[PDB]
Amino acid sequence: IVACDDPDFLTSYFAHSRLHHLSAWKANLKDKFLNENIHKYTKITDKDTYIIFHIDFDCFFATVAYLCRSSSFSACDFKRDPIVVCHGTKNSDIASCNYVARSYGIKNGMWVSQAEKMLPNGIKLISLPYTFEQFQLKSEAFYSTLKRLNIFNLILPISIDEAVCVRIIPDNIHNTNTLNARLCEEIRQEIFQGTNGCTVSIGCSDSLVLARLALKMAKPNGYNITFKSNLSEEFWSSFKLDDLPGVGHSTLSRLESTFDSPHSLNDLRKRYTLDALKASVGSKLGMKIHLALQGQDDEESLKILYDPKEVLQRKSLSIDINWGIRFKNITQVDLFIERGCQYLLEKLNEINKTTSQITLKLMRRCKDAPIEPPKYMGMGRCDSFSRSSRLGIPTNEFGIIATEMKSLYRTLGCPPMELRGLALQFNKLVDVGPDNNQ
DNA sequence: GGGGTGTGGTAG
DNA sequence: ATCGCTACCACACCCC
Ligand SMILES: Nc1ccn([C@@H]2O[C@H](COP(=O)(O)OP(=O)(O)OP(=O)(O)O)[C@@H](O)[C@H]2O)c(=O)n1
Ligand SMILES: [Ca+2]
Ligand SMILES: [Ca+2]
Repeated sequence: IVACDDPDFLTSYFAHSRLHHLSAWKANLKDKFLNENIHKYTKITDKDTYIIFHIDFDCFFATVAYLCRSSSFSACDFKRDPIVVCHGTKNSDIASCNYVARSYGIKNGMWVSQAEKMLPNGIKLISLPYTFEQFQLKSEAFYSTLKRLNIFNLILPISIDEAVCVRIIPDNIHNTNTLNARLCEEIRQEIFQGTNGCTVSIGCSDSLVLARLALKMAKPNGYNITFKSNLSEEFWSSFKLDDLPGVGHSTLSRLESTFDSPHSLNDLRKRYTLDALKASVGSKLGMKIHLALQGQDDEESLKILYDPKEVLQRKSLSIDINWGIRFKNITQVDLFIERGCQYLLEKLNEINKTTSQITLKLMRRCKDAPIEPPKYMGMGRCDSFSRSSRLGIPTNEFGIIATEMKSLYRTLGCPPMELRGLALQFNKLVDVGPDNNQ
């Protein structure tokens, strides 16, 4: 057991945190794309007509954890048992659940306690541990397979288990659904063989947004080809409002209040007006949704195709720790901040950059919230506070950055015992060139 | 027109 | 028990 005032805390927390792993994996995939394309002119141009193959592992962690499960779980049956991946037994996040579990209403991100209550009597939830290294190994096989097939002009990493793959179609060639179905089946089979049993689904379209929706439609373990010319009421009727990219719970709530609780993208499509949309959810998001309901990408989303180097370049660096934060005094807080600064500066030096601006963000227990919340070591209900500072001279000096971070904490006034979370951010990064003469 | 801040949301 | 991360866009409200 490692407490937050123990020097090993950051290492142990990050070693256990699937959300840390996900961000670290995504960051590494981005750096790798940039390094492998340092000299290639890697970008779709306006001259190209393209097809999007949006490819994603089905129940990634659950699939891999099951395939690599220990002897204690040998008799577990992936097609018949409800399976989740999590650390704990009660207020522990379900990071992944298989589709048997989803058939009972279980969803990623539920707590185990919640998920158990959805099972009929006699049916047992199987909980598998995380297998972080094997998650990474399976992803390696995935990305290696995509490259080996030599059918994509551009392979864009989205995450450990997801990529957007672009095929340019010369319009001396005649693309067909049959050719695209063959490609989907090739991809699916080769990844199945290369991952030793993981399944991917695939959405295939002529827009990013349609490929994403097609992917949702294809799951589990299938593919869906829906081009703009194929659109129909049957298609839009199949989606919830938050299936749209950019629509989370808060945008969901807003659209439901504004448009009389639409229950499908078809409902929304028939009811909205661009102007009422913008008023509900904002100008840019409103325009994005409008275009999405036409099967069309917005300018911002298209940047990944036309300048992936820029989109995938990292522009800030941070850590967030909002679990296990229980400090008795300001000395221990300050030492934790210093440990976080050290960790961040290692990351900053690995990419050979300096920072010109930093931010400290904290979570403070709400005045009326229990000191020990429902989730063990959780942040519980908090108020958030943030403050930033320009450094003037770009720097990677620990002395300067750590002192300023600790000062930022001081200015926010949070008593150490009330602290429940901390985020440390380098907001602006500056390249380090060969010329460092003042 | 240019600049800034803290906050909020979504992704994956 | 249990590991509630992190990047980046968008916005509302300030300055000139
Ligand atoms: N609340 C959540 C939701 C997602 N995940 C993780 O985020 C990654 C991507 O999840 P996603 O693709 O959205 O879901 P899958 O579990 O792969 O299921 P599916 O794609 O078939 O819907 C997976 O490693 C998953 O474990 C998580 O840790 N916490
Ligand atoms: Ca997935
Ligand atoms: Ca994914």
